[PDB]
Amino acid sequence: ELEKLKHKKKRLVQSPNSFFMDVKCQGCFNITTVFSHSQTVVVCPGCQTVLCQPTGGKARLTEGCSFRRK
Amino acid sequence: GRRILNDALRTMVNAERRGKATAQLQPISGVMISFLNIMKHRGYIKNFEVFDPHRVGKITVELQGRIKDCKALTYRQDLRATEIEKYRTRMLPTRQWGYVVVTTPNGVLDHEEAIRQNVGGQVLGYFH
Amino acid sequence: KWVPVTKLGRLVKEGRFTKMEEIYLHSLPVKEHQIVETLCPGLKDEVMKITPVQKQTRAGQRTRFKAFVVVGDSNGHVGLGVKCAKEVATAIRGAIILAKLSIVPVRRGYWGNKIGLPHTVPCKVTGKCGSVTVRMVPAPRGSGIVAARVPKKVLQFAGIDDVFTSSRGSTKTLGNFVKATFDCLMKTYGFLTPDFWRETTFTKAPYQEFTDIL
Amino acid sequence: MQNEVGDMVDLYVPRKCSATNRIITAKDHASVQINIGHVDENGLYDGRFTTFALSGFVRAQGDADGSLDRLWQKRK
Amino acid sequence: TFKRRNGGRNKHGRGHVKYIRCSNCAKCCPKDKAIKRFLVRNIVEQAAVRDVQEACVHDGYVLPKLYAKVHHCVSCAIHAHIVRVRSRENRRNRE
Amino acid sequence: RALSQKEQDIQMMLAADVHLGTKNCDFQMERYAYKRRSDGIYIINLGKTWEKLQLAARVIVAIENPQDIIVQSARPYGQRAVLKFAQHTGANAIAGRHTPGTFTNQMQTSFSEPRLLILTDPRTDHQPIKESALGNIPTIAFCDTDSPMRYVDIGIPANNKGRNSIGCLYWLLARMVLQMRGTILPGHKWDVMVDLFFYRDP
Amino acid sequence: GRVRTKTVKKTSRQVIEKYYSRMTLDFHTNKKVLEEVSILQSKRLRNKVAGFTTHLMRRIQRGPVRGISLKLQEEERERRMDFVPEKSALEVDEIRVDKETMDMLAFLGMADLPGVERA
RNA sequence: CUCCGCCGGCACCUUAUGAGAAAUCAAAGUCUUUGGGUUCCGGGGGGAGUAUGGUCGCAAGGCUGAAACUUAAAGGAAUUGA
Ligand SMILES: [Mg+2]
Ligand SMILES: [Mg+2]
Ligand SMILES: [Mg+2]
Ligand SMILES: [Mg+2]
Ligand SMILES: [Mg+2]
Ligand SMILES: [Mg+2]
Ligand SMILES: [Mg+2]
Ligand SMILES: [Zn+2]
Repeated sequence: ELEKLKHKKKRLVQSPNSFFMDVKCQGCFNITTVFSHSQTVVVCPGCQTVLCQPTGGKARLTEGCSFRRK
Repeated sequence: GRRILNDALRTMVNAERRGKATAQLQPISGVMISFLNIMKHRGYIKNFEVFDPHRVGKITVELQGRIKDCKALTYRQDLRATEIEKYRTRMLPTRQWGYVVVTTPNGVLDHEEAIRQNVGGQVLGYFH
Repeated sequence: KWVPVTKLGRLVKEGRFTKMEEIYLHSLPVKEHQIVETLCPGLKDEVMKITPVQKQTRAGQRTRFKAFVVVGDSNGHVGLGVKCAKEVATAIRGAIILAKLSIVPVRRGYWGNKIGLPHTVPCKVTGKCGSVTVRMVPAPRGSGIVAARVPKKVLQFAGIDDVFTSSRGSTKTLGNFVKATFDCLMKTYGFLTPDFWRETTFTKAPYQEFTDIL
Repeated sequence: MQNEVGDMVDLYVPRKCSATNRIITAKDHASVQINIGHVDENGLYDGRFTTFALSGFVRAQGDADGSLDRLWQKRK
Repeated sequence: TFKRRNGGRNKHGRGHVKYIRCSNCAKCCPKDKAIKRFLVRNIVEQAAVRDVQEACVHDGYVLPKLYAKVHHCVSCAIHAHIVRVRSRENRRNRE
Repeated sequence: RALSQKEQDIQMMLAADVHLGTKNCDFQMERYAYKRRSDGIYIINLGKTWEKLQLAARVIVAIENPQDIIVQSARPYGQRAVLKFAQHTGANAIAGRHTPGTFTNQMQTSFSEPRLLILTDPRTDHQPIKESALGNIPTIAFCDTDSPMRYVDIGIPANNKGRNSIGCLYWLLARMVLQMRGTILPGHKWDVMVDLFFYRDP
Repeated sequence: GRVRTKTVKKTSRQVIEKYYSRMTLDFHTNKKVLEEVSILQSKRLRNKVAGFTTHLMRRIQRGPVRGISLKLQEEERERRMDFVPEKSALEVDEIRVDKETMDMLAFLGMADLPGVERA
């Protein structure tokens, strides 16, 4: 079906395009829940690594930081 | 800038005039559903569905190809059981078919049921 | 004689068509006027206007005469023809033949009660030509035809007895007035009424029933 | 339609477009009537066909092809 | 009657466009309306190229071209045959 | 087992490059395009081409007198096709320029009253299409993915702009017409070869 | 100005059609032949019509031509127009396709089709 | 840089199933089958944006704004000619 291409509000039942994701850096393999369109520079409490970047759209993760939609 | 039951009925006239089989009315209300029930019970539309994603609502109507014009009388006049006759002469194509929809304390209903039940009200629209 | 040049003309000459309604049902283009003159025995014609038009040239102004001819049995068929020619008589003759070619059905209805023979237009109907718009509204029986001379003649040849007419625009332009009236009559059959709701049972078209003969 | 004494007083009940239910008037020369034949078995044709009518409105929109495609998909 | 759909000039979404002076008569004509031609022409025409090509000291000398961007008002462009009155139908052709 | 007739037609039309469309797609022809490649050209659903070919064939066969069918091609690649199609099915071919007034001018010497009309391409044969809308003539056309669909009833989606496609489509219409008429009996044996339909460049 | 008018040109073609065999490429003999088959009201008309037929034959003897329909060349352009090869050049054996073509063929269920393979 | 899609702009091209007196217009469409909401504004041509009163301005002038009288057309779009 072609609703996935339609605008966020113009679908038969409106739904968001964003997601929360479980993200993992390299130096501290804990898992942090972060939002695909962040708006903030976020650092994991343990390792103190900068974790994602605010953009105009979905946040830009940093080098080698795995994530899973969830 | 919105006063629904005009967008619904005019979307239906446009869709029916293009020969579409499905029409979609974005903002719904009980008034619109009650109107569409009169339409169906008199035979001018097929069945229709409410799609509630959450909000004001949404409905899809199945067009049977027999409706010619359905419009609203915005500035809903006050309409007593004696001047029904003159509105239907001003607004319907003949004495034989077509209905004027009136909202009355006994519900929303067509002018003929209004004559039988002897109640006036306020005019909402017409279809024929 | 005739020696027709169309399939319909051939089928009419062999006499396998009695009324015009089997040509109306199939929307067939009628290209020869004799097809009408057999299928409609008593068709009456009338000249309504002769109008001189002119074109300017270096030598002077060249005049031509345009004739308006309404034809119809007063039992539900009317046609309108307009023809421009260098001489009034040939303009009239061409207008008769065009008016016969244009014959259209007009459905009649009842104002309030379905007693007797149909007398009015079925429902409110309108027509436009140029700036002229003509409205025809059902009238009670015996109420006459409330219309100006031009639409009154057109409606009389149609066999409609009672009707309330209203008009707007430059009706003094008789061309557009008469064509608006004709256009109003021709679309009495194009309105979808609940007695037309019944599903259609199709019939073989005349080109297909008489396949072996042609 | 019907006189009140039972009689039928209209002449020539018109055809209706099989896609839009519009009336096909006497002077609508863009309408067509299609007879598609029924294949059954050995020979694969006898004089059995189903008929569909299309008015000038549909044919002029271009939607005659889609409408005919969808109306032929009815099983009997 | 309205001759053209663009009003005779190329202006959408603006309110004001700066004018330019006609190259022939100095008439003020807005930039989007003037007839603008970019002429890349040679220093001498081909009847007199070689009797300068043989008088070049250096081998491989290329004679420059003159480049000029010339604006005309409507009147001067029409009168100088840069643009011509066209028919009603061929007026719409922008090619 | 062997291959069914549908499979063999798919094979042949795929050999004749029928499946290969153009860069653009008319929206009314969008119900027939499967997908678009990085080249930009669409690929046509040959199963839907075959289904429309069946529908067209059943419409053609029901004509009791085949001389009431006019087949037509303005392009040079469709001459030899529409001639042989007319010669094995018994219809009336007119190849090349179409004389305006053939369907609406009764006093013309070139005047016909066709019950059906078949067109190689809605784009180049637009004059007979316009003249049809004045004479209640249904029309079958071979429509590429850029073909305007105004006034065409049955459209066979296909590349109509190639030398082998036009020939193979007309060959394959003719085959079904003969099968349903019964002149070709059940069993795929029909002896006229598809090479008859491609045109010959002198 | 020696443009031949409609009568001469029409009559020239229409006499070429009726007798191609009895005409030839010499003007004078063609004059005589044209005097033996048609009724013309002036010697000048005859000389003009024969002059237009003689080079019409020169170009006919050269190659093809417009509306005149010669029998000996309308059948010869039919005898070889119903022409067949030894076997049909459209063959289903090596018909190679590109990704989306087998993608559609898998859509139809004819995923396995003898003679189809990727580019 | 290339391809695809979604919002939002300035526009453009093709087409009536539309509208219009037409020129034209994808909004100038959804109008005698006439009713989504709201503000301004017209009522034959002149006299006349004049006279007068008020008001704003240094001034030039701005806003508001008649009457007597006069007149059978003035005017819009398109066509054929010259
Ligand atoms: Mg001017
Ligand atoms: Mg802006
Ligand atoms: Mg400005
Ligand atoms: Mg955009
Ligand atoms: Mg007034
Ligand atoms: Mg005034
Ligand atoms: Mg003027
Ligand atoms: Zn200048």
